[PDB]
Amino acid sequence: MPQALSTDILIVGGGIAGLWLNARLRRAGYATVLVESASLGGGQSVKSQGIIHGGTGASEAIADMPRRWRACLGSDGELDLRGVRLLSEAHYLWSPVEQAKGEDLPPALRDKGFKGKAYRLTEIVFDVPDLIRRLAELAGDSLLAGERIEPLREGRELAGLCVDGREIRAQRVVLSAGAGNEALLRELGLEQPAMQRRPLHMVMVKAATLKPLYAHCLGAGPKPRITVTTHPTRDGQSVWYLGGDIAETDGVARDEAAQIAEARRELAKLLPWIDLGQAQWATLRVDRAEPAQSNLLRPDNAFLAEQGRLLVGWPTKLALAPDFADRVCARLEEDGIRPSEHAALPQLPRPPLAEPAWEVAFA
Ligand SMILES: Cc1cc2nc3c(=O)[nH]c(=O)nc-3n(C[C@H](O)[C@H](O)[C@H](O)COP(=O)(O)OP(=O)(O)OC[C@H]3O[C@@H](n4cnc5c(N)ncnc54)[C@H](O)[C@@H]3O)c2cc1C
Ligand SMILES: [Hg+2]
Repeated sequence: MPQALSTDILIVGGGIAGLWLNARLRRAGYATVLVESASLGGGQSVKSQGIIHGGTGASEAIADMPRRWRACLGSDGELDLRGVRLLSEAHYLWSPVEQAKGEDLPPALRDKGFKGKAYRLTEIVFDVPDLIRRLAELAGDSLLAGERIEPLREGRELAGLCVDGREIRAQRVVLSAGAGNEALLRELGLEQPAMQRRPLHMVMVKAATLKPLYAHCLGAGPKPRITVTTHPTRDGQSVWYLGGDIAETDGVARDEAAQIAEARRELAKLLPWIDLGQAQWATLRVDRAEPAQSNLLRPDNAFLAEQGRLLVGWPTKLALAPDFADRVCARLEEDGIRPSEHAALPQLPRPPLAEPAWEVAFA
C-alpha cells in the first residue's frame, strides 16, 4: 500500500495547460497534485512553434494573450516566468503593427534579394522547453509520475483517483491530458466531451548557415503558406521548424521524402540567399488534440466541460493556456471551492522533462 494523499485539485496531464493551471492554483493558495504518465511537455507542447498569437466577442480571449504572457516575464504578471527564454521578441508577417526595415528586419530577411515587405507583431516566441522547466519549478512538490489511473468513487461521486494503486482524494479532478483525455474519459465511463485529432506534418531543417527567422509567409489567402520558427541546438547550429499550410492536409498526405522535397522547393523560392546544400532534413507527424465540433465551443477560446467534480478540456492553442486556467478558476470560484487543510506531500516519483524533436531527430 502506497501512502494515501489528499489535496484540493488533482490535475492529470503535464503539458502547458496542466502546468500553467497548476502554477496558478498553487499561487492562489490551493494544494495540488499533477500527474503525468510520460514526460512533461512531451505531447503537443514541446512540439509547438511557441508562438503567442494575439489575433472580437469570442476572439477577445486570444487578442489579450501576448500582453498577458509578456507581463509574466516581468514583475507584475499572473505567473512568475522571470528569466524564461524568448526565442524572439516578435513574430512577423511576410508578404510579397510595424513595417520593419533595414536592420529592424529579421536576420534571415536582411539580404538585398529580399523583395516584398515584413510586418512586426506584438506576438512573442517562447523557448518552450525552458517555459516548461520554469512551470515545473513553480509546481514544487506537486509533480507525480503515474502511469495507471482508476476512478476513486463515493457512490456515484468522483472523490479522486487511484494512481498506481495510490489513493488520492481531491475536491476536484481536472483532465488536461491532451490527446490522452479521450481514454481517460472512457476510463470514467464517459463519452462527452468528444475529441478530434487533426494531424500536422511538420518539417525540420538543420544547418550551420541558417539565420534567425520567426514569420508567417502569406501569399494569397488568409492562412500562412509556411510558418517559420528558428530553434538553437546544443551543438551551436540552428533548426528551422516549418508549419503552416505546408504541414496541413496535403502535407499530411505526402510521405517524408515528398514532404522534404516540397519544403526544399519552397525555401529555394522564399529564402534563396541561405545555402541549404549541407542541411539535414527531417519531418514530424503529430496530432492536435481538440474538442470535437459537436461540443458547445467558442472558437478563439480554451474549451472546458464538467460532469460532477470532473473538469476536462483543451486549450486549443498553447497561447490560450492562461484562458484555460481562467475557465477552471471561475468554475472553482462560482462553485465556492476553497483551499482546505492537508498533510504535506511525501516524496513522490517525478516525471521527466521532454526534449524538443530537433535534439532527438538529428542528435
Ligand atoms: C506542431 C504544432 C505546432 C503548434 N504551434 C503552436 C503555436 O505556435 N502557438 C500556439 O499557441 N499553439 C500551438 N500549437 C497548439 C499547442 O501545441 C497545443 O494547443 C497545446 O500545447 C496543448 O497543451 P496541452 O497541455 O493541452 O496538451 P499536451 O501538451 O499534449 O499535454 C498533455 C499531457 O498529458 C499527458 N498525458 C496523456 N495521457 C495521460 C494519462 N493517461 N495520464 C497522465 N498523463 C497523461 C501527456 O503525456 C502530455 O504531457 C501547436 C501544436 C502543434 C501540434
Ligand atoms: Hg512569403
